Amino acid sequence: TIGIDKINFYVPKYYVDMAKLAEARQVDPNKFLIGIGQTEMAVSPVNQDIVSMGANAAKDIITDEDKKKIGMVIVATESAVDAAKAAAVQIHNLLGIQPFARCFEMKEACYAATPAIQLAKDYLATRPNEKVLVIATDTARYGLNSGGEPTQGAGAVAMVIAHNPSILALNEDAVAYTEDVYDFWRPTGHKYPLVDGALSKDAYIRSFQQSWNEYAKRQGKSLADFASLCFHVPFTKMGKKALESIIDNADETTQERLRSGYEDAVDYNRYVGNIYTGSLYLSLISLLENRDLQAGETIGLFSYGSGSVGEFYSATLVEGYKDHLDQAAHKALLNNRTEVSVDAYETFFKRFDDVEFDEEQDAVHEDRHIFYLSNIENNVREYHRPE
Amino acid sequence: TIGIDKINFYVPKYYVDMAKLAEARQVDPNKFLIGIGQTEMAVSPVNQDIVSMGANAAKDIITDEDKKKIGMVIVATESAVDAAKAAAVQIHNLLGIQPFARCFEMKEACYAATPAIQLAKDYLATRPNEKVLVIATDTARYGLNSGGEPTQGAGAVAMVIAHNPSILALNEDAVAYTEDVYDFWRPTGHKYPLVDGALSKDAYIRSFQQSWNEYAKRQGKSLADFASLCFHVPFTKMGKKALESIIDNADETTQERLRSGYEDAVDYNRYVGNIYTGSLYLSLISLLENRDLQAGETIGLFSYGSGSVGEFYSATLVEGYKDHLDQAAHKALLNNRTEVSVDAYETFFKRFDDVEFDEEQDAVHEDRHIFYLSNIENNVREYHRPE
Ligand SMILES: CC(C)(COP(=O)([O-])OP(=O)([O-])OC[C@H]1O[C@@H](n2cnc3c(N)ncnc32)[C@H](O)[C@@H]1OP(=O)([O-])[O-])[C@@H](O)C(=O)NCCC(=O)NCCSC(=O)C[C@@](C)(O)CC(=O)[O-]
Ligand SMILES: CC(=O)CC(=O)SCCNC(=O)CCNC(=O)[C@H](O)C(C)(C)COP(=O)(O)OP(=O)(O)OC[C@H]1O[C@@H](n2cnc3c(N)ncnc32)[C@H](O)[C@@H]1OP(=O)(O)O
Repeated sequence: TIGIDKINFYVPKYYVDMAKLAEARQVDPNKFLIGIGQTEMAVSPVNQDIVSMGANAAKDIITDEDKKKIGMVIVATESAVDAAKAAAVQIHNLLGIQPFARCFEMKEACYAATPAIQLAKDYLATRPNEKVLVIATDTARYGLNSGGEPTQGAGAVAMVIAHNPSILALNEDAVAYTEDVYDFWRPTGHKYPLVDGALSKDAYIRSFQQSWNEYAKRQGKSLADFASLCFHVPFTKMGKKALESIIDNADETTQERLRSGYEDAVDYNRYVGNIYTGSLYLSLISLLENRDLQAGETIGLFSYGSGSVGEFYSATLVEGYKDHLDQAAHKALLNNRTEVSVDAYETFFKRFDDVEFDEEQDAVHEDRHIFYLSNIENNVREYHRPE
Repeated sequence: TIGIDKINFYVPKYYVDMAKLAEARQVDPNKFLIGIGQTEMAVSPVNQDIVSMGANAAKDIITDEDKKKIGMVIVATESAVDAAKAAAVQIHNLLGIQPFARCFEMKEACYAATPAIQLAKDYLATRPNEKVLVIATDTARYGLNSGGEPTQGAGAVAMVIAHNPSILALNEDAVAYTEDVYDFWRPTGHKYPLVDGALSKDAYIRSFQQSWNEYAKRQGKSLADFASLCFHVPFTKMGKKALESIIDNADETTQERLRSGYEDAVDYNRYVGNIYTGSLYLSLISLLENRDLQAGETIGLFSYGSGSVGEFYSATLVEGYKDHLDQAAHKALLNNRTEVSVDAYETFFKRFDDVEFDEEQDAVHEDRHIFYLSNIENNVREYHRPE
């Protein structure tokens, strides 16, 4: 068996209340709270870039034996800080992983972490003694008062792929679907994405339907075979709509089960926002910790990336996986964050666009036990490492 | 076995003579002709972006039947035109490849095409009826009157990976070496890379030495076991220096063989320049066509990417591979190119920086049988397709 042996996520220590943003934005809060289904939005302090966030997600799950057995570090992102250098090189360094490993990035909007773990599995096929570290790290920024602003978020998800995994076994049924469309994209030079809101909803659902249909055809399966589905989450309601568009043909028992699983799946996401490549996987953690799925049961996953590329595959829960999750820590991570006014949020957002450091505003003193961008000198990013 | 079944490259129809650039830059021509080992530099017309170049390199080697079997289209590049949408999506569209395929970019300077074909191989282990299309496409631009300018170039290399390859079988002996260093990089926003000239030379050589040494140890092999070696080529002398720093230990017969093989390997690169991710693979085509290696003989390859990541692996020639290469087309591609003065060159260059269209300067009417960027409306690139 080969699959997700360890998994974890990290989000920045700040967040803005969606009800507060709605008011500040002069809109019905329920448009956010219910309409798109988001309650709290992660706010990025300058001392947290995709590298530090990435390192932070991975630090709590990487052991010494892991550092010795990891043969590849893959970073999925659409929030790259370098046009050439893979953020995976810095993370590999910060984490102290053994030198003889491949380090690179994969890019395709919100889709990239999927081909990373899937190809990681393929790589491990004949390497039972090796492991692979996949990191999804991104900052979803649309710009103040923009259409996509309410769906913004930032964070990272780290996954350790290996043989005889403790949590999930990746099955051999993945099928991808590519369709050239301009629902969302970010031409070089643009700080923020260009987006056709309505079309992005249609593109997502179509990609999901095509992928699922072909999957169902190739594997001779139906929704009833799944304990629960897990989707890429730009905002909780997006996946809800996509799910609804196909479960009508399913039985009432199946409809109730998948509808319930979905809620557990998007529990964490509601308090973070879109984290691009990591959204699906943050949702997977939420599902694994908020639901009591039994070992042996199968989960169906749909990965999406605007542009667009979609993919559906399954994974089976390993015996005793509950003993390898960190629900308490994750609950704490979200709860122990500090709320910031819409005003402060906008200040943070502006400073971030220019990487304007400020140990006081970012409250750098509090981050003694984590990785953070401490400074940029001579176009080189420097990082503080967990004391 | 699994490996490179088909391989081809494309470079733009323009080039500037290096002796000329030397005069213009008020330097001794030999500094470029001999010093760095470059004779003709590829010049990018605006109507050729990484997408059109990529498609052009691939169009000649994929049959209608292949479009049905290709399961993944991976593009390696550090010259992306979108921070989110993978160029692999547009190419997949332009080539008419079947819809159920993964499309994405891999990024890590000039190293990226290597993990792409290597993981392409692992992916095919389970799918004997599928193929994988890997495309290295880049525009090495340092800036007029810059240190790196003499090593500039542009082009793309397409490789079809499949079972029972017609040209080269990729062996299972690859070993990568990562080391966080700032020899070359390009922070988001910078049109041109930042580079530590000298340091980049030491970084390249160190990565090759550390990669080879470990490879030799793990495989219990030595330079004498190789018919020839192939290296990433920023400029022909760079590989020469790297090879020389390691062959001293070898016997006279091995040194003579590998020195000759190297010259055949860099024959084409001398008239094109650095094409980043595609350099090593353009060199592989040069070696395959200019040398007369026999079936069963083994080639040693070193892939490098500033940042840095290095990898050494081997490949074994397949009987009859010569009949699967397009030496004529290639020889013609380089020779049938049109020359341009250092003046025309600099105008082309400045126009490229802002994608300033001009069907007269770019002589678009001559490109009826190829793909090319014909316009950009509403931030969306449009392309002309082979008549
Ligand atoms: C998300 C949109 C489209 C929203 O755009 P919007 O105009 O701000 O909000 P809306 O007008 O479209 O409607 C919001 C929802 O709330 C409801 N509503 C209305 N008023 C109220 C009220 N008072 N109380 C309760 N409910 C209310 C309303 O009915 C609607 O529900 P729906 O009709 O869809 O069922 C926009 O912000 C946007 O473009 N966001 C970003 C795009 C995006 O996330 N796309 C989703 C799929 S594409 C994807 O996931 C890929 C992506 C985005 O990650 C890119 C990548 O891969 O990198
Ligand atoms: C870039 C990537 O893709 C990643 C990599 O491969 S990293 C390794 C390669 N690095 C690069 O390609 C970086 C880009 N290029 C550069 O930084 C620079 O242009 C360069 C380092 C390639 C050359 O720098 P330069 O200062 O312009 O020329 P310089 O270093 O002074 O010398 C050029 C060579 O010609 C020789 N030379 C000088 N004048 C000469 C003349 N008139 N006749 C003949 N030879 C001459 C020099 O001796 C030197 O050779 P050696 O190093 O073997 O002695």
